[PDB]
Amino acid sequence: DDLFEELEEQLLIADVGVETTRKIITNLTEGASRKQLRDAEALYGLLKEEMGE
Repeated sequence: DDLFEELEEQLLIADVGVETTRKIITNLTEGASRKQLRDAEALYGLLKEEMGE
């Protein structure tokens, strides 16, 4: 079946493309959050120091 074969190759292509997109965007989203956490922790440390006076 040339038709079933072509379908399957197309669906393989989509699957790779979609999983790649998910993986990259997930990593980048996590990356972003970890930067936010780091910045917040730096600001907290600085504020706490400052308040010690």
